[PDB]
Amino acid sequence: PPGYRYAAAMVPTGSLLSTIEVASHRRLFDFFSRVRSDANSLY
Amino acid sequence: MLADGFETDIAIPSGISRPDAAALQRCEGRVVFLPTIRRQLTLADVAHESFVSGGVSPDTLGLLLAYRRRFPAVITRVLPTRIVACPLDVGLTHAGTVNLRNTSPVDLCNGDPISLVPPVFEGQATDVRLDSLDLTLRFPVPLPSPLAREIVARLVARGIRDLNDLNVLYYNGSRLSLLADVQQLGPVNAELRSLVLNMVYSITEGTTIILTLIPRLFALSAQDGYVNALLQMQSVTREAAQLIHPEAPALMQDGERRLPLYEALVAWLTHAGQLGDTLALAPVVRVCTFDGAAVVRSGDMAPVIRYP
Amino acid sequence: FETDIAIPSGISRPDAAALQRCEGRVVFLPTIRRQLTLADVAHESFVSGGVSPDTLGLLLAYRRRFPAVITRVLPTRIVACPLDVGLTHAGTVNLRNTSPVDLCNGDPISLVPPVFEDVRLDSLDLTLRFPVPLPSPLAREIVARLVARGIRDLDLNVLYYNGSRLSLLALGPVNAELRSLVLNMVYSITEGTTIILTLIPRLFALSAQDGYVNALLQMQSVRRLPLYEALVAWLTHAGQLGDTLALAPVVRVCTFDGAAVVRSGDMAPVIRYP
Amino acid sequence: DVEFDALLGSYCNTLSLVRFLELGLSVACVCTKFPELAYMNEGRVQFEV
Repeated sequence: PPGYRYAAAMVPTGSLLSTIEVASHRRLFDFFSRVRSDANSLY
Repeated sequence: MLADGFETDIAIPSGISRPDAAALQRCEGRVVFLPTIRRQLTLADVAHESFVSGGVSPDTLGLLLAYRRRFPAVITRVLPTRIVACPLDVGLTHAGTVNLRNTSPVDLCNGDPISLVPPVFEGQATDVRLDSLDLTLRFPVPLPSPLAREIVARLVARGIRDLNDLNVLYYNGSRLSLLADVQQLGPVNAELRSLVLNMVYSITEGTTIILTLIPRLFALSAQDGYVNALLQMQSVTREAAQLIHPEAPALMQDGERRLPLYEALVAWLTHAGQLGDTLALAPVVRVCTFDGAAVVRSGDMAPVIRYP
Repeated sequence: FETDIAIPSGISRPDAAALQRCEGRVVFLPTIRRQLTLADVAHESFVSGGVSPDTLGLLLAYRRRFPAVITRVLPTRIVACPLDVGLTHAGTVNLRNTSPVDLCNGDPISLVPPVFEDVRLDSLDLTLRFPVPLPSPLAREIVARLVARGIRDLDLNVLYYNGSRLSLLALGPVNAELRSLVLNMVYSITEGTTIILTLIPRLFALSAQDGYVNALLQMQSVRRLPLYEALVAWLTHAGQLGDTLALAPVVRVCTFDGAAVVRSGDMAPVIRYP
Repeated sequence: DVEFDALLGSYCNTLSLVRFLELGLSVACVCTKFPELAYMNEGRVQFEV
């Protein structure tokens, strides 16, 4: 479970189209982080 | 045998972690049992979970008995996506040279035949486990040939004791023992029948003449020391000779035209001498080094050229 | 793939003609190697021990050594190819009989030490014993004859093959040369047929054509006597002889553009199992 | 006397050449190709909400 790279966000590839509750289904993803607002390990 | 070699491709699945992928790259030369000679199989076919019967994981003794129905192969190289082996029974490569790697507690010598044995030793049953796939890969242990006639003979003789010590060995002076464990009654009786068939079949009428030579040997071990250190301190025929005075039968039915000593020896070769192939498997492989040494060390590779 | 057995310096004139007469003959070496000395090749090379080895110890070394068939003989080096690695590339290598027995097409050929009756090089102080390439179905006969000869000591010498007659007797040394075989063949059988006789003590007592068959048909369906410690003294001993008296054939003759039956002194082309 | 046999012709197929993009299924793909993929282990994609 690697911590991914936050600067890939900083210029994104392609944007999503629909916001959902995301932590309802988790195991589609691997490194999942519920960030209550702007927090410690984002930096 | 084919001209361009014949290499099966045991497939590696998709999801494998880095603690597991570097655990298979240490499997460079091992012994891997294919059940058929399909060019494409899976690790779920190779591993011990395919080895089990209906739900009874067998002992070491049955693990002998289900090698002779499989085809032992040796890995030559490991890709990230598939494992390549070469079956011993079909054809080696272009070269006829496939590198092994000794798992043995005992080093080898040149020219000696290899019959493989399950991991019977203590502190030694080291199974390469895949965690992200939930498999155990039991790698058997290549040994020199006169060891494999001992260890198979130790285990079959042990199981007869349960049907009513022994587990100490010596080879090149290094003391080694074997694992004591309860043996299931099933496969041991498949050994006892495979004995007593090949044991009774070596008894021809001509053996009533050889059994009257026992008083000659027990007097021959008095004079020539070759026959003293032949019998043993722990043999049967010495205490057999001290109580029995045998004597030959009178005549034979039509015994003029036939040789009774000759028929007892032809039947002895193909039945009782052949016995080391019935219990264990066949010594397919010996070690034929090109430049290296008289001795191949533990944890080292060895070039290999085939053998009867 | 052709190795080299170099001849060391100082060869006399009859001896360059003596090695000119073993053109196509089977020789054992320790390890396949591109350069090798003749002193590691000769009969001296395994007289290790304090007695020169008899016919038993000859057999043991022949499974620990790798047989080679000599090609051309240059006066400086003996060029040879071994019968285990050099014959997948090059197809077929000639072979000369030293046998008293002729070869047919399609026979498999084992080797026997010279028990029947030997080039000596006195410039180099060694003998060169050579194996006898007889066909493998005779090998389980002839060795079984000669073992059966010594058992009489403590009719037999009749052999026919290919419409001919063989006389094994052709007496002094050969019976003494084959003492160690006779003293193991007897021991394995007498150890066998008393342990078998101890495990099931009735095997000589049942009525043969009436009740013993029921004792056979059941076997076919799917102080202290140190007995169970004495299986290992039998099984390892008997499991050792099953390789030595097997006499596995390296060699099968496939005749092509030649005579059907190759006689003594002639050459027969030879392939291994592919 | 006059007799004969005859071969009155022979008939073949054609293999239907199928582009994948001519199908109606080709929306459910994002097809960009790799000139190499065996030179790659686990690859990753990030989405953010």
